[PDB]
Amino acid sequence: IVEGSDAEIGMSPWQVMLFRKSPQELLCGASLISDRWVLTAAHCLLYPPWDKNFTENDLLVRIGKHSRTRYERNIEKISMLEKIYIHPRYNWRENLDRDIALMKLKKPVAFSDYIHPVCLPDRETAASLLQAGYKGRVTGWGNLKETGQPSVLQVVNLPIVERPVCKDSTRIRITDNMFCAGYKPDEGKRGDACEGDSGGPFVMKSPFNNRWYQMGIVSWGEGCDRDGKYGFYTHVFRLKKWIQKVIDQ
Amino acid sequence: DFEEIPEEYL
Amino acid sequence: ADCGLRPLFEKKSLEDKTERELLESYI
Ligand SMILES: CCNC(=O)CN[C@@H](C(=O)N1CC[C@H]1C(=O)NCc1ccc(C(=N)N)cc1)C1CCCCC1
Ligand SMILES: *[C@@H]1O[C@H](CO)[C@@H](O)[C@H](O)[C@H]1NC(C)=O
Ligand code: NA
Ligand code: NA
Repeated sequence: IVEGSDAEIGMSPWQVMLFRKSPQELLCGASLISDRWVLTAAHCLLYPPWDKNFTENDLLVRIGKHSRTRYERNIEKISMLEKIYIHPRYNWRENLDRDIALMKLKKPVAFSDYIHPVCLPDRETAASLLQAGYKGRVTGWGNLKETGQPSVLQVVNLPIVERPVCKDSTRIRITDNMFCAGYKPDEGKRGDACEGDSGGPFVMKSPFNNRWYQMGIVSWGEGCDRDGKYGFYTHVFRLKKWIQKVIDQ
Repeated sequence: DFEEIPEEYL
Repeated sequence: ADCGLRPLFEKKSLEDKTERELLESYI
């Protein structure tokens, strides 16, 4: 996260760290959607251009974290993966279309003050909140700059940008399975997700029922926090039917 | 620069 | 489900520092 702030304790209790067993490092962000299911970006697990192809046994999910590096004894819970599920039509070749993956935990995670699942939007929640100008929140332990590493979880609030403005900011082809967010150069305010933030959630707080909904997944960008550029997110509601199918097994 | 995690998690 | 309600915030009726910024954007 570039131009964000340190998160408050328990501010994002669905925040998940995808952790590589060897070498011991940060792989990606992710989110807790139930006691047994974790949502991430498919590119965190499968990305042939960079020789990325992780199997269940290659990583761990670390839930309830705040500090990036320290083992948070009596706070975080570390879980092993039973099974990975990548969207069958995930497009890593061109534009990261349908950049979504589900991960089943070996054992259910126990909820606490620091561990709690985020809601997934229904059709109406998605229609009422996914509007240009409406702000969402992105969290992660990713790069503080495009070319620093934070001590604690970072947070940034960013407005959803109009589809023509997203389309006009890049040469990459944009689909209905993605949206873009961030400030324009005229707005003054800054902020963006960056490398290491991938797979993390873009959330919004419903003004109707006061619950937090995950509307997006950190997917891609071209650089980080560049003027006239925007961060791209997987549109969660557009792929909810695949999500429901995998969970219903 | 990541702190060692308990052996129990493999 | 108790999804999206944070034990340290919504469950205690405490607001985080920037959530009002999100609400104010929902014009
Ligand atoms: C760090 C700078 N990296 C890039 O520009 C790579 N840029 C490529 C890219 O983002 N990705 C391929 C796998 C994924 C990735 O690296 N995600 C991390 C990331 C990067 C930027 C942002 C953002 N600014 N919101 C968020 C997440 C994209 C280049 C344009 C075609 C689609 C892929
Ligand atoms: C990824 O790895 C698995 C084996 O671990 C393999 O079956 C698959 O063909 C590999 N590559 C892609 C692009 O899925
Ligand atoms: Na374009
Ligand atoms: Na920008």
